[PDB]
Amino acid sequence: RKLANNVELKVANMAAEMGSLVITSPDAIGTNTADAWNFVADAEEIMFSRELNRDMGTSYFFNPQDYKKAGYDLTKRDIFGRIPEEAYRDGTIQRQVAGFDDVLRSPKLPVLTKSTATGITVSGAQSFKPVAWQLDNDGNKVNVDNRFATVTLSATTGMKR
Amino acid sequence: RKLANNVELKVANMAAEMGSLVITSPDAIGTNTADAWNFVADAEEIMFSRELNRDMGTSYFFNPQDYKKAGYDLTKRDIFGRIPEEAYRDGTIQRQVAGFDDVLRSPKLPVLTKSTATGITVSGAQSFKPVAWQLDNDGNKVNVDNRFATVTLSATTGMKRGDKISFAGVKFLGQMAKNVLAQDATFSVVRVVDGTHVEITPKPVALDDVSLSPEQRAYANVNTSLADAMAVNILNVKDARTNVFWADDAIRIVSQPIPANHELFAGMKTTSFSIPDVGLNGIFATQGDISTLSGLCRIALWYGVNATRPEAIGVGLPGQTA
Amino acid sequence: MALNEGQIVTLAVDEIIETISAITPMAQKAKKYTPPAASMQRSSNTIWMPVEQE
Amino acid sequence: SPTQEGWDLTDKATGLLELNVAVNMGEPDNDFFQLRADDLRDETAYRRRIQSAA
Repeated sequence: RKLANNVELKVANMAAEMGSLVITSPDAIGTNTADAWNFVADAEEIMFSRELNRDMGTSYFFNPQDYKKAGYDLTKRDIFGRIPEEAYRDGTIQRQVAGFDDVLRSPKLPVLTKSTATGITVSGAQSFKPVAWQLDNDGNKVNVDNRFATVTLSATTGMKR
Repeated sequence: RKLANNVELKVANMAAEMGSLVITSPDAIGTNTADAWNFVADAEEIMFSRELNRDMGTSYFFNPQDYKKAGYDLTKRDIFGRIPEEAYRDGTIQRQVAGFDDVLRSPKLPVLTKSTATGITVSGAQSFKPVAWQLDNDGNKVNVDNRFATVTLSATTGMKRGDKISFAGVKFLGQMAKNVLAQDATFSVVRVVDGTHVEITPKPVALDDVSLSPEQRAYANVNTSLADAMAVNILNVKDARTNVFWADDAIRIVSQPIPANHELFAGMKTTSFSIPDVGLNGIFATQGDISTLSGLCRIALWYGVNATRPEAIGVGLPGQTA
Repeated sequence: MALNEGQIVTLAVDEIIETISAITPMAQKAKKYTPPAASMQRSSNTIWMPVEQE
Repeated sequence: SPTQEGWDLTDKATGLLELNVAVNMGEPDNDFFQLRADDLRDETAYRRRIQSAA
């Protein structure tokens, strides 16, 4: 049970660290009527506009605190349908909620600390070619990873992985 | 009826005293539109993140005051629907609320009085090692109870049994994955042994300290060890009647028969005596005295109450505003 | 005064306390596959993979 | 009934107590009127006040 669980910890960090798409809400979740839905539906919308391939199916993970505010947001509403009352008798938010094939509560999602970096400007003009490889040193051809790219800034201070 | 009515107070006190999951709230329950649900669903949130085992089922117990407000919260909503209308006809607030699988009124929950303690700090850095047994003089192996731990403090004055304290800077850990949690670790004072030393029912077993062997550090439920100057924060401030919730296997009632039916007692007539509802069994005995012509009658019931998992026991404290 | 006899310390092995219940939501979602082992050794334990063309 | 805990209870034997409540009765309420002999020619006004009393 311990070795199986340490595996879970690494997918929690690895996804939170390399995640590109960023949805930032100025206010604490659950402080407004639909904001718990708008916070999820923003995600299903952006990767639709961005033309991603979801054909394998999508997923969303709340942390235990925001999963509580997803139900707390849905319980305020005066009339009880089957969705509002299901939230009440159990804390369950429905399994889909605006387009994701499933929605879960994962306890081990890490916190992302703020960064103190300010006043950063890029250095000169910079362009990145979609190369499959490049020459180096002796001239032998070396693979290039599509994902990563190197940007030169004015200073790196307070920035972190 | 009275003997069966003492069992209930002993399970209600033993739970409210040793509950180590403390949910404080700044403002009175039911002062906001859903806050009756958000206070119950808050116990689900700490119960889930603390990694505890609920497999046998959980329960939540309202005191009669805060049960009315949970029902009064739910009546402000438009009276259409099954849940609002039912609350209206009978105070009842559904059996299951926010995951618990039970909810009840328990009129006998004790009041947790104000703690007059102030300015209390720890003295000296204190490690706590998990051990199964320890040596004793004459070199005998003696078992050790995993729960309780003794702490030296600056001065113990206004703090008593069942006071809920949280040290400044300590945090919970998810027990299996050892990740840090947002809640400060809470500890309930089981007993006071001196004007200095205090016994708190969880053992902190810090994660960071190096004196722990890898076997012991595996049991660490707290992120950092008690430092020297750390200030002890008293959680209970205003007086309010507690709310208690546990996983069903945390509390246990143990009992033994009284063998007064034996031949050795030839002077008194004794019979099995069954108490009305709880399900314990006692005995009934009477004997006369020729000198005074005054007979004696006695009803004996022998049992005991044990909280096995003080960390699974928890206590709500609504309306705790300084 | 009372009966004075041999003491016992008894421990019931079976009962347990069963303190911890794990949950592991994100390990079922991630894909799992075993790259070929013989080629994975002389590699740095790195394998490149193609991306759909445009 | 009180309770107490222990093995040796000797000399602590309790007594008995049981309490009382007494229900009491009040003053009678009345309706009291008179009529002259000339007013009895027709009882229409007399038989009404008996109902107005009830």
